[PDB]
Order: sequence, then structure tokens, then C-alpha cells
Amino acid sequence: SAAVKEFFGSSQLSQFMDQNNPLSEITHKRRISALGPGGLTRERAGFEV
Amino acid sequence: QRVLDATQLYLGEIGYSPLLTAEEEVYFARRALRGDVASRRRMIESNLRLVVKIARRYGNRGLALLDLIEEGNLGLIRAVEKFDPERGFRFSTYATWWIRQTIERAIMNQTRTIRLPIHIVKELNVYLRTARELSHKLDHEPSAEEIAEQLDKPVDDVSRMLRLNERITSVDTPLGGDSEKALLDILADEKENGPEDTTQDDDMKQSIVKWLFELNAKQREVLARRFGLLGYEAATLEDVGREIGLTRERVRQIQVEGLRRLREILQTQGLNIEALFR
Amino acid sequence: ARVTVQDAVEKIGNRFDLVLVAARRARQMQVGGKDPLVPEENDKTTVIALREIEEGLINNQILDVRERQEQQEQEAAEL
Amino acid sequence: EFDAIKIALASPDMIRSWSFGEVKKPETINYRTFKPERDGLFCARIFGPVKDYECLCGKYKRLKHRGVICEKCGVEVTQTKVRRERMGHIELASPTAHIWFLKSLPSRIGLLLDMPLRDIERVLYFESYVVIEGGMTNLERQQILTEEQYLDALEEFGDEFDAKMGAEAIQALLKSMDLEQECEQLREELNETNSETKRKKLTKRIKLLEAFVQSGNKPEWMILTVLPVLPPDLRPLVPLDGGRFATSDLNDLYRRVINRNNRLKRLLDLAAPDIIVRNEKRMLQEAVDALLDNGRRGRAITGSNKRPLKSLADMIKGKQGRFRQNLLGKRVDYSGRSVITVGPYLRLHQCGLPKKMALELFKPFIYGKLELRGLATTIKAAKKMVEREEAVVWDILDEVIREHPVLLNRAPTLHRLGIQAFEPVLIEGKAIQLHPLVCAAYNADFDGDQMAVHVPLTLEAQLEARALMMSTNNILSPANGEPIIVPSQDVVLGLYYMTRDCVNAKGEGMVLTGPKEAERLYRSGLASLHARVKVRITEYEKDANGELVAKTSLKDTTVGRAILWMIVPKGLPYSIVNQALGKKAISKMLNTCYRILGLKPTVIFADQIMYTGFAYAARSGASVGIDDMVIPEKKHEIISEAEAEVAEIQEQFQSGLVTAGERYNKVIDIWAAANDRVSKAMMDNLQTETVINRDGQEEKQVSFNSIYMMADSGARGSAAQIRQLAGMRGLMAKPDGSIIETPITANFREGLNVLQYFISTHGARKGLADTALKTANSGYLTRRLVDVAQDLVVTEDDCGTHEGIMMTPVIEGGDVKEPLRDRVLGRVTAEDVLKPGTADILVPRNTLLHEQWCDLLEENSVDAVKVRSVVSCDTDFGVCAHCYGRDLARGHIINKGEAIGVIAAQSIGEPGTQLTSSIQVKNKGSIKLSNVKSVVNSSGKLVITSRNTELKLIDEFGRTKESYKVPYGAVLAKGDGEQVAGGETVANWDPHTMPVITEVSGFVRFTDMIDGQTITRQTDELTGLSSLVVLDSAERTAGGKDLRPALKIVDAQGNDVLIPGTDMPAQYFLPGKAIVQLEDGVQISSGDTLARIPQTGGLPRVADLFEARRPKEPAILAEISGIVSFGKETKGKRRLVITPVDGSDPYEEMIPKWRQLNVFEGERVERGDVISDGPEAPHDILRLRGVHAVTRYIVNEVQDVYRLQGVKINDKHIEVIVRQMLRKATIVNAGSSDFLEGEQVEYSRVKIANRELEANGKVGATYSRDLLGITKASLATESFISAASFQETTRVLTEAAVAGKRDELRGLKENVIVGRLIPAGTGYAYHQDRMRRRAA
Amino acid sequence: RSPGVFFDSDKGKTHSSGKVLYNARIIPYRGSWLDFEFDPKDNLFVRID
DNA sequence: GAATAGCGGAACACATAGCCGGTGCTATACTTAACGTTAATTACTGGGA
DNA sequence: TCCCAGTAATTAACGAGAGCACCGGCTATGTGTTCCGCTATTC
Ligand SMILES: [Mg+2]
Ligand SMILES: [Zn+2]
Ligand SMILES: [Zn+2]
Repeated sequence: SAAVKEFFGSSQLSQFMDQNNPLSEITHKRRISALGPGGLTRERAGFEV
Repeated sequence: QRVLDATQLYLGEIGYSPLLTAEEEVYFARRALRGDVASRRRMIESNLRLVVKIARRYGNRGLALLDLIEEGNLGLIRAVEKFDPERGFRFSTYATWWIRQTIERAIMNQTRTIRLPIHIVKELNVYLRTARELSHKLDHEPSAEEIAEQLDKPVDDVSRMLRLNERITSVDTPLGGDSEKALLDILADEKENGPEDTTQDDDMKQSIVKWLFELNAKQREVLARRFGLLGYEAATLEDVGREIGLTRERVRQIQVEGLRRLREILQTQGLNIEALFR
Repeated sequence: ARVTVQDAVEKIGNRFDLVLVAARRARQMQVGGKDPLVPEENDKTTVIALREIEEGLINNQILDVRERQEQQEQEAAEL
Repeated sequence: EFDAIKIALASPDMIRSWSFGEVKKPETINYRTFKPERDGLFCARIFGPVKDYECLCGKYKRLKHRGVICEKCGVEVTQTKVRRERMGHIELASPTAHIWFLKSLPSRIGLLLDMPLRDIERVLYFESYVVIEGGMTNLERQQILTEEQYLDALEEFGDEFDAKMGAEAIQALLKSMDLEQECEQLREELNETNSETKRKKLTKRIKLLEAFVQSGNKPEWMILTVLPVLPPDLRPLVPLDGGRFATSDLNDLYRRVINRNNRLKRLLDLAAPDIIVRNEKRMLQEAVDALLDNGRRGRAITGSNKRPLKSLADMIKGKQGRFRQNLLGKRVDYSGRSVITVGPYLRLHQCGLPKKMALELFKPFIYGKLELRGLATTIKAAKKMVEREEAVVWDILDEVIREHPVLLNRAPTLHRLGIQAFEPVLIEGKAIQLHPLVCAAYNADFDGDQMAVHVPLTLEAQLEARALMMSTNNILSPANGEPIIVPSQDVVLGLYYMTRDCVNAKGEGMVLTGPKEAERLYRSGLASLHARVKVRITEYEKDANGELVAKTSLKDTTVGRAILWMIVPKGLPYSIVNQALGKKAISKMLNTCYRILGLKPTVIFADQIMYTGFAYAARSGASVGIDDMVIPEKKHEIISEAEAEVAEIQEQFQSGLVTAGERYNKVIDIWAAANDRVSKAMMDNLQTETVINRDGQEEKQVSFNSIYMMADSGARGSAAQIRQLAGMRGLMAKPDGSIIETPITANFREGLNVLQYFISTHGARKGLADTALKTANSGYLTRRLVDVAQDLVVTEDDCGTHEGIMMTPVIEGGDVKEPLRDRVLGRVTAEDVLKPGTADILVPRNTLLHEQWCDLLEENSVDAVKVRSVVSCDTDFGVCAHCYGRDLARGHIINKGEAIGVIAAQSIGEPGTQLTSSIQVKNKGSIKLSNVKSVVNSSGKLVITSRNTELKLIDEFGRTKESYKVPYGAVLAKGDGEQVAGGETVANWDPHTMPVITEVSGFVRFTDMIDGQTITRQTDELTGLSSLVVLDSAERTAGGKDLRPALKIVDAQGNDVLIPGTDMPAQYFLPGKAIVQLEDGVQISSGDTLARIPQTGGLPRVADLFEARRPKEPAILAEISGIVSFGKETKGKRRLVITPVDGSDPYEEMIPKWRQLNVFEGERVERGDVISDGPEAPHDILRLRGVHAVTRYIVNEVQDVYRLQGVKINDKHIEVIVRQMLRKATIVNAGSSDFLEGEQVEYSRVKIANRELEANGKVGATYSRDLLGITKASLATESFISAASFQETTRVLTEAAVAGKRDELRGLKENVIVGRLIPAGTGYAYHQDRMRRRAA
Repeated sequence: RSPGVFFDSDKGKTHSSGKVLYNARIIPYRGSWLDFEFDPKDNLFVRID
């Protein structure tokens, strides 16, 4: 329970739904982010990705 | 040339003593308990691997590994201090009690930043064991009411002991995920007044002194020594009775008179009870 | 009644001796030991000080002379 | 109060003197009561009471009972803020080393002991015994022993030898160390040695030991024995709401250290076996060594959240430490922020403040006024008056706001125009109204950009913001003399629309009796705003000494240009508004008004310009519709032709005539041709599209098209965003940077398809990521530039020198890039600049060159002005006001005090977000080959025997408009000193054939030119000539390595042709890979080819020029003037023997043999000329050609980055960064002074120390100037705080603390930190008063 | 990034001669990494994590 | 005004009991722990001239 | 025998928004006294 709640509660990718449109909900759900666990960070993301 | 971390050096070191046989242990304790320090050194120096084996199980609590090992070492020194070979028992059975209990007391002591005592931590562990056994019966988190049901103890007691399991947070951890805002940016210095309340008090003090000198002398000396205000000490009506005006009833009378004059003086400046007390 | 301090800077150079002189003069007028020479137009003491600089009847020499004269007058009050 | 901050090592008895009790227990507080626990990390007998004037028992509770230590608790009643300033100390049971004096990489315990760090940490972790004064009975002093080695040595020596283990051993080393005798021994060994590595090593060890003697410290205080704890209110245990608590992470590490110290104490007291106490000391020492820093010694210990705890050194380092988060920039009361809007009715010193922010900020002033009016006799009533916002608290606010400037400021504050002052004007709103002319300065858009406001409270600050930071005072940029309040985007389009003419509007040809009848005509609708009308104007010149003289006239002009003329003040000539008056033509009116009239009728002029430009773009109705993008009709034809050509080339490539790389640049050629032809064929359709008729047929003219008037007038447009609205938008790139073949050929009016829109999206995601990373680099650049230029402050009025650099206009091969006039506008001379009639001084020696002396140079056409510069100023600690120059954002000379260092750092910092075969004379002048030897060739012309060959095109007036550089060996079609035409290919050469041409004539011989060893047989197989070509030394045998083919020349009469002028023989030893076509015994001429020899970033270029990094291929130079040769050639190293004519010959230099050399092994090279080619480091420029060469190299190589992007920056701002890079100058010979040989003392101090010695009878010091980069010259500073408030802090505090260093508080970051006035502006006279009254 | 072999080059300077040094890299979903980088002397060097 | 009496009652202190809180002790035997940069610079260390 | 090149470490990368005996010592706790204050009665 601690592991799965630690993911769903506060991971990098467990974000609030920006719920101030229908459009904002859809484009929050259809997001392709490259950060998080197993992904790079902003500081060392070169001009290629 | 060993790689110089503390754990590898220690765990490589402790193997330099052959483990002792039962008659060997008994003979070493016979020499040890009459005051031969070399026998104590041999007995404690050999069974260090027992301490690493026992304190291996107590890992991943609040203490790091080498802390657990070194606290087990203290109990091992206590164990050779009070071992009896005359019971004929193997030494490991008697020392296991001392090492296991002196690592258990270590985790009960040196874990929480606000040190809870022993009995409070044993009482909290009773409730956590009960909750772990109760969670498989109702497949949700057992409440404070549920643990108080299963142990038939008062609900306020179990609520208090679970609230003493707070897991005191850090300050320096950032908030919101983004590393720009820790609790130092959120917390406000609550005891220190800012300049507003600090200048209201000084202006109120000077205003009080001004209004008191606006009042006549016999009233304001009673009202000064009465509250310790105008450089005086807060005195009793009986005390200023014997000190200034012998009739205590007249001291009460002049106090009520001065309070009425000051009520008029305050309300002339528009400060009523609604003004000073909202 | 003041937008540009330029003529004051024409009187007192360096753009910084202006600020120190006008600060000393507005301390004279704010902590009310003094009164303005040129009339105030309901300006704050800062701007009356700058208009006094602009007429050229206040500078560091006038201030030091008047403070030394004030201390002489205060020493004449011993009796 | 205090003059200096002194830092030093803290003894184990100083620490017992700060402290107020020994923290003996780990436990922090109680748990039922929240009482601090006796006696752990929060106590009250130790650190003080928790409540003001109240004990822990509470039996003493008053200010009346102040000071008395209690009996039930031992708690001294005081204030409760004494818990921020009371320390406790832990007594460590064994000593443990301090991690800063052990692991900061030039390790002080290491290089103090001269013991390598691995051997020290093998002692501290109890692995190896180390001898401590065992004597040389068998062993060395600092020799370590492993355990069995120790055991057999102990068997051989039970006595007379002692080897301890651990921090007790290291402490016995340090306290057993002698300083004076060891320093004497190392000084003698430094005297005897000659290897420069060991010389530098002994210099460093000698300097560390000498600083240890001179400071009052001892070496053994590096080993902590008594550890001090922080006061409790600097690491609090604040209760959160709900019975919850939160700790600073120091309480955990302190609890860990106290726990292991208690357990070690009990382990010694139980007489444990030695393995357990050695493990326990290893475990402490580390709990400590973590507390002091986490992550240094191995991996950090972490908390519950799998994060490392914040240690002591973490609260100082980096952006989260005190130094750049809590101490340099602070959060500030009397402040607020909002969104901003326009409000263009303002005068330019005003700003809109809402009635809710202005009621909040000006709160204590309203209390102080409501007490004054009698409206509230107290503050408890005056608070509740402004709380409910009565009718009378809004009249008080209009008084207390009336002449009180506020301080508007945008968020990315770059330069000093990002914080300005405005007398506020109250708005019923929630936003900050803000004048339109100042958004150019703030770089503010009204797209939601937010600005913060600030209140100058004190009486000095209300004058500081009015005299220095008011908006009407800042009209010129500090970076250059350009104005900064220029009309931006709407006013200029309105002013363009007004100042025009059409060929037939209403009222054309009527005569007008003034610029006011022009208003009456237009407002009554009787003439258009563009009608060519004879008006009478009355313009005032001030030809005499301020005499405005009237002169009425009759000017043929417009009704718009006559309406506008009433806005123009008196002194300006009428011909400044008698044009189309676009954007450029306005800023050269609002600058001539500033120069002619002054400041005040320019600040009143810019408001009237804005008020007119808005009002006449209102009535302009200037829209933009979709018919305003006139797509050209020949676009289809051009695209059809260029689509035929690409298919033809595509057929030809399939026919094998061209490769892919040849059709690539042939298809990109036709598309870059048609992309131009489209954009040129639409510009004749845009601008001339008005074809109107006056009393007759038709007359073309400049168009009234709406998208032309928004790009022609410069108001928000160009000719490159157009051509993407009507013309084709050309070729596009790809993520490799390669250019896509098939370009995108649709404008934005015709729309793009799917593929053309996808192609032109890498170009946008490459540009957006560019501005994402660009700001992150440009912030760090100006962060470094400010801290390298802190303490530079205009401190004198004249340093009194006659040195200073020489200025020349920037002639970079073709035209003049920047002329002499714009380089030496506003900078005083160092010599008397005199006319080329050189018997008369044209200007005096120390005149300040404003415009009226610029034009006297512009008429007499002077080319070289020697100028006084910052980097040659002879001021100790500052820059003289003459040597700096003009104020540059004020027209006068620089005021004494004004801190040029920061304002010259920001002017380079803020533009950083805008960054990333034959010679033909093209003008009419005379050929001047400068300072170069060149012989007559066999064709009679001039061939080049010089390496630095420079072609000048000297005009008829003796100046240069076109300069050039010629390579070695080029035939000159012309001669020197004679006028040639344009288009003349004056010199010619092959870029591949390197001639090794002679200077003498006669029968050449192939002396020392033999085959099988030196040369080989590769004749002309194509023609039939016996070519005697040479192999290389890497392939030929070892019997002919140094035997080179020389060309000795004799005659047929038995005599030898030598070098004329001298007695030296004429031979030319050809190196390897030499292709000789001639023969021996055949006649050669002068200038005949003997052997035919074959051969950035925008922002990081600036960031590596100011850092002065070594480029990877340095141009190796001539370290001493003299003849050149080759010594014994190694395997890859050619030891270049440089023999002077008189000086020391044996300077040889190992050159990488694979690098292309340039000198022909026998030439007498001038000192500091190239040996190979490549970009040169400024270190070599400095050491060879001096300071005045590197100060021209850097300001040329960075102006060629800024002017490439069209950014103008005056050069003094780069000269002061150059001046701050070379503050350090190591010694060569110490002389009679008190310096060492190889040490790097700062040049300012050695400029005084030998100055008094030459003022004395003694001798000076010989010193070479040294250059450091801005990350090192800012980190090698005297004041240890302005270097620690920066990058690495644990290095600088440690290096200073072992040296007993002492900040003097003379810069600006230090006085900012300590909280007193900076020594720059208003706070300069007070620091002068302080430094005068002190030492008096 | 997809687990499996990944034959990146270097393609930078990284040598002071400009030679390219190809390196395989074997990323799993879970496990230790593995490279095979070349050396400038044409030596093939494994490295694990 | 003023003495005296009653009287609430607040509280303060003192003496106690009682109960938090720290400590010691337990006896088949038991024996070596827990997966990226980017660049620059500098100190170090094995290797070459 | 000193230079020199690969290797590893260190620094930097914007702004603002278990379980029982046992004892002792603290502390809550009755409780007395007491002291103050308040009121009420009477000369
Ligand atoms: Mg914007
Ligand atoms: Zn007390
Ligand atoms: Zn000077």
C-alpha cells in the first residue's frame, strides 16, 4: 500500500488534473512527458531531445 | 590496501578470532570471571560475528547498520560480564537475550527526534501489531475505534498513542515537488511580534502614562501601585492599605473613582470597549 | 512641483553631493528645527529642499556656515 | 563600530569560550510537556529561556527579576532571543579530523605535512600505523606502517620508536611539527632546486607554512577536539498545527554525533577490546565528518525520505545557502506587485498605483498622519480607521503620496534601467498603469508581465530616487550614448502617417499663414493630413551664445508636417520634420533636442511626441486586412521557371554528369535565386502600388498600403517578415542544421500544406529551445561579470599618466566597420592629437573629446588618436575619472565615486540574450604595402618575402578606407604608393602552392640535395620534366634527416652568390615534402619560385573570451626576437632553436611535428610572430606583445560578436573587464622587496611596495603581469567574503581560515552583506569621511 | 528509451584528433547496464553500470 | 465615612501518593550486510624521453 | 631522470511568480492557609 500510494499520490507523473476546461482535461490526459523515473531531467536535456 | 569505508574494514576485521568450543568457552569464562582481562578480550573478540548475525535482523529500522552492530557490542560486553558457565549452557543462548534486548532498547531510544520512553513505545507497538492483525479481517485500514474495539481499551488512549506516532517531518524538504519552497518559506515566526504590534504596545504605554498624569495624584498613585504600572510593583489593596491609605475600603473607593475618571477620559478620545476589544 | 533636478545639479555638482545636501536640509526642515526659505507650495520637505538648492541659497557651504553660527548662538545662551 | 572581519582557526579553548554548556544528552525536548530537556540540544540553562523574562520553573517571572540564574532550573532569565546567540560545545571522546582541512582538494593537512592524502586517510580509518618521531633508528618520521610491518618492527624495536594510529597520530604529527626549522629547510631546498614542478611545490608549501607562522594559529587546531553546536533558534523545532512537529535536519546529525560520542565514552569506560573502540572512533569521526559536510567523505547519510540531510556546509554553499539567498538578496517589506497596463495619458515621471496597493504600502505614513490631524489619538484607533477605509483616510492618502516616489521594477532586472522611480498617481483599479515610453527600457510587454513596487521610506532614499532613479533623469542608456526613451511601435506609426504627402489630396497648393492654420484646416476637414502646402514657419537657431534668433520663411511642406511642428520646441531646425519621419528619424530628433536644448525641453518633448503619435494614429484608422498582402503576380512564373530548372538538373544527375553534391548546391542555388527574385518582384508591387493622378495622367508614389507603412516606418516590422506574408518563404533547415532541398514556396496568405508546415516547425522548436537555454547561460555570464568587477570605483580625478591605448577605425578587410569618431567619442587623450600639418597641435593633451572636438578630427581626417584608457590608469584601487572617460548616460565627465564596475558588467550582461586566393581593391585609393620586404620577381613584378604582409588603400587624404592582409609569396600587379582604380586584383597567389622564393639571382645549385636519402625521383610524368622532389623525414632514412636541400648559388666564374647587404651565404635548406622543378647549375632570378610547396557560437565565444580559455590549436609565437633554426629533431618534437642576434640562443621549443609550421627555418623572426597558425590564447598575447595588445585583442574579438548581431556597446565596458582580469602579477625576481620568486601577488600591491622602494634607495621587483579568467580573477581576491559569496565557498573559507585572512570591507558585496553603505554613490562621501577620520 | 541494444557513436571531438568512438549499450527494463566502448587506440573496452 | 464581620474564593504552597519513567533481567542453540549529463579544471598516477 | 597523457573528482549550470520487577523521583493533587478581595453590617 505504501509503494502504490507513493506512486499514485506523489510521483513525478502523478499530477493534478488541470481542470478548468474540457480541453485542459483532455490535453492533460493525452500527455507524453519524458521526465520522471527512468527519464531525463531538464538540466541535462541537450538540444537533440 | 582495503577500501576505506567503515563497514568493510570492520566486517573484514572481525573474522580474526577462531570461534570457541563449549569447553573452550567455559574455560575462558572461568578465567574471565576471576579477573583475567585476556580471557574477557578473547570471549568478546570472538563472538562479534554473533553480534553481526543477530543485528543483521534488526536492519532497516531507524538506526543504520553499524549503529546496530555497535549497540549489540555493548550488550555482548554485558553478557560476558554476567555469563554463567555453571549452568552448562552454550554461550550463544544466554548472550542472544542481552544482545537482542540492547538493540531493541536502542531502536526504542535513538530513533525518534522527540524521545518517547520505553513503555510508550511498547504500548504503541502493541497497537500497531493489533492493526496489522486486524487489517486482514476487514480488508481496510483499522480505525482508532477498531483497535480500541479489538483491545477493549478506551478510544482516547489509543488515539493518543497513535498520535504519538507522528513521524516528525523535516523542514528542509521542498514542497510541491519543485525544489524552490521548503518549510522555511512557509513558516512564520509566531512569537516575535512585527513592528505593528510592537509599536502599538509602546504607543499604548505612553498613552496610559499620559492619561494617568492627566488624572489627579491620589487616584493615580493607587492605580499605579495597584497594577505595578508607573514604575511600581503590583500591590494588594490590603498592602497599599497599610502603606498609603489606612482605610482599605477607601482605597477601593478611590480606585473605583479613578477608574470612572479614566473611563470618561478614554471615552473622550472615542476609545470605548468596542474600540479596544472589537 | 518638481520633475527634473537638473538645475540643482547645475548648482551642486557630482549628482551625489546634491542628495546629501538635500537630505541634510530636509532633515533640518522635517525634524522641525527649521523653516523653508523659499515658500512651500504644499510640497513635501524634500522638494522644498530641492527648490532651495535650485535658487542657490542652500548648499554645503551655506549649511556649514549656518550650523556653525547656530552652535555659536547656542553657546551664547549659557549666561 | 567595526572596521574589518577577521577569520582564523578556532582553538579548542576558544570553543570553550563561546560556549555556555556541554551538550551531554541527545534528547531534544520532552514529549508530554513540550519543555526543553536537560541537558540536550535545546536546553535552557545552556542556551537560554524559552519565554521572555521567565524561568523554566516559572518561580522567577518578570523583567523585575532580570539576570538571576535560577535555583530550581539554573536558567538565567533574560530575553528569549538569547537562544539565537548562545552556543554549546560537545566534548568529543577521541579527536576527529575536520573534513574541510582534509578533503578540500589542495588538502591542508596533506600539503602542510607533505604527506599524501591516501596515506593520511589510511591512518584516520585506523588501517595503517604511522610513525610519530620514531627517529631514524630504522624508520622515517611520516612513514606509514601496515599492521604486520608494524608488528615485526615492534618485535625488533619495542622501545625507542612510537607509531600511533588515527587522529591521535595525526595530532601528534601536527603538534610535533616545527614551523621555523622546517620552513628554513624547505627554503634552502627551494633555493637549490631547478625543476619548476618541485619549485612550485616548495613555493606552495613555503607559502602555507609562512601563512601559518604569520597568523596566530597552530597546526593542531585542524583536529577538532571540542565541537561547537549551533544555537537552537538557528535550527528550530517549531510545532506544526495538530501536535505535529518539524525539525531542521541539523538536530538529527547532532543527535547522531552525541549518540556515538556517548557510546564511545561508555566503550572506553567498559574497557572494551580494541577492535570495538577502533570501530567506534571510525564511526564517530564520520558522524562528525558528516555533520560538517554531507556527500564529501564518501556517500552522504540520508534521512527517512531517502534524501541526504542538510548539513552545516549546505546552508552556506550554492543558491540555497545564506550567501546568495538570504544575505545578498532579501525579501523586503513595503513592497507589492501587480499586472501592468498602459495608461498613455501619463507624464513620463508618473505611474498608476491602485488605491488598494497604495493604501497598503503607505500604511505607517497614514498612521503618522492620522495621529497628526487629530483624527485618531492612538495607533489602535488609527489602525481601525484605515481598516474600514473611511472617507477621510482617502484624503490623507492623497497627501502622503503627493511627492513620494515609488520604485517600479520588472522581474528579470538586467541593467540599471530595470529599476526606476515614478511619482505615483492613484488609480481605481488593480493594475499598475505605466508610461509607454519606458517599456522599451524595462523590456516590458503588456501581455501579463508583472512589475514589483517598492517604497523609499527614509528621507535620503526619497531624494535618491528623485535625483538618480527618476524616469526623467534616465533618458540615455548607460551602455552607449543612444537615447532609451525612443517612441516604440504605435506612436511612430502615427508619426509616419502624419508626416507624408500624396500626389493629390485636398487643398494641395494653398498657402498657409502658420502652423496653426494647418491645424484649423485639418480639424475642419478642409485639407488632408498629406497635402503639399506652402506654410510659413518660424524656426529659432541659437547661433550665438544662447541667442534664439527668429527667421520666418516659406517652406514647401505638408499639412501634417506643419501640424506636427508646433510640438517641436524652439531651438530645433525645421528640416528635422520635413521628411517622412519614420522610426530612425525620430530618435535622431529626440537626440538633437537633447543635445541642443538640454534635458527639460526634451522630457517635455517626448511626452508631446507620444501624445501626438497616439492621437494621429487614432484618426489614421490604420488597419490591416487580408487584401493588404499583395501577392506578386510574377510569383507563379518565377516558381514555374525554378521548378523547370530543378527537374532539368535532376535529369542531368541521372545522366551521371553531376554527383549528388553537385546538384545539391545547384538546386539550392536556383531556389535561393528564385526566393530573392520573388521578394524583389513583390517589393515593387508593395511600395509603388499607389499610382494616383494630379490634374492629369498618373504619378506613382510610395504606397499607402497598411503593411508597408508598418515596416517602412520601422514601427514593428521589417522586410524579412514581409516576404513571408506575400512572397515565398524560401528554404528551411533540418535538425542537423542542413538546408532542405525542396523549399517551402507558399506565403502565409496562401496558407501552408501539411508537409510545408511540418518542415517549418523544426525552425521554431530550434529557436524556442535556443531562448530557453540562452537565458540560463546569460544569467551565469553576468553573474560572473559582476563579481569580477565589484570594487572598481571612480576614485580620483586624474591619475596623471601619458600611457594609454591607441585608437584606429575598424577596417576589417573591406569597408570601415566602426570609424574613429565613434570609438573616441567621449574619452580623453593621452597625447596631443595634432593635424597632419604636424607643427601645430590640433587638440591639447588632456582634452575630453566630445562632438565639437570630434568634428575637428573629422575635418582634418586624423586616423590614429592616442587615448587614455582604464586599463592603463595608474590608480591603486580604482580608476581615475580622466582615464575612464565620459559618463555615458550623462553628457559630462564621470562623477568621482560612481561605481563603473557594475554598470560596465551589466552592459555586457544584458545583450547576451540576443546572441546565439586573390585580393580585389574595391575603391579609389593608393596602394600601400606596410612595413614588408618584397623582392622583384622574374616577371619584374613584386613577389612577397614577408609573413605579416599588409595591403593598405591609402586615399587622397592619407586615410584608409580599405585595408588588407597579404600572405607570403604573392605577385603584385601594382606598386606601392601609387593610386589605383577599383576592381584591381592587386596581388595574386595560389592558396596551395607555398613558394620558398629567393632574393638573389644567378646559377642555382642543388647543394646538399641528393637522391636516395633526401630527395626522390617523381618527375613530371605528364609533361616530361625531371622534377627532383623531396620525401618527408618520417619516410626517409636516418642518414639524410638534417641534410636538407639547400639552394646555393654560384656563377660560371668560380665565385659564389651570397646574401647582399650582409656577408651571409645565400642558401635555403628546403624541408621535407618539397617539390622542386628546377635543376642544379641553371640560372635562377630574384623572386623565382624555387620549390612549390603544398599547404564559433555567439554567446559561448564571449563566455570563452572573458574566461580566456586556451584554444585547442594555439598560435605558437616567437618568444624572443632573433634568427630561427631547428635543433635535434625528436620523434614528434622539432626543437625550434631561436637564436637572437645578441641574446641567449638556447631557447628551443618542442613543436608537435604534425602541426603545419610556417617559418622557413632560417628567418630572423620578430618577437611574438607566428610559428604555426591557429587562434591564440590571450595568455600568449599578454606575455609577448604586452597589455595594450591583449586589450585590443579582447575588445576586437568581442565587438566582432556584438556587432555581428547588431548590438552596440561602448568599449570602456570591456576595457574594465580586461583591467579586472589582470590584477594579479607574479614575481620574476623579488629584488630587495619582501616577496618570493614564484608567488602570485596582486599587481596593485606590488605597484605600491616597489613604488616606495624606488622612492627609497633600494631596488624594485621584476614582475610579469598575469592574466586570469573571470572565474579565477574574481576568485583570487583579497577580500575573502566577496570571493566566498560566489562559487566554491568551502574552498575559499578553508584557504582563508588556514591563512588568518582578514577582509578589509572595501568592495561592494562585503559592505552589502554587512549592511552598511556601499562605497559607491551617495555612500561614497561617508566612506571618505570614515577613512579620513580613521588613521587620524 | 526502448530497452535493447543501442549502437550510438560519439561523433564529438572527445579525442583532440576528431576520431569517432562507437559504443554499444545494452539497456534492459530491469538489470545492470552494459557498454562496449572503443578506445582511441582501437581498444575495445567493456564497462558494466 | 469607617470599623468589623462574613464570606467567596483564588490561589499558592506544601506534603503525599502515585504513577510516569528509567533500569535490569530472561539459560536448546544460533557466529561475518545492502545502474545519465556537460564542461572545465585540477590533482594524481602510470608511462615515456 | 624529469615531462606527459589518461583518469578520477570537484565545481558550476537565471528570476520571481516482548515482557515483568522495581524504584525513584517528579508531579498532580488534596488541602490548608491564607490572603486578597468583595460585600455587608453597624457607630
Ligand atoms: Mg511580455
Ligand atoms: Zn527554575
Ligand atoms: Zn588615470
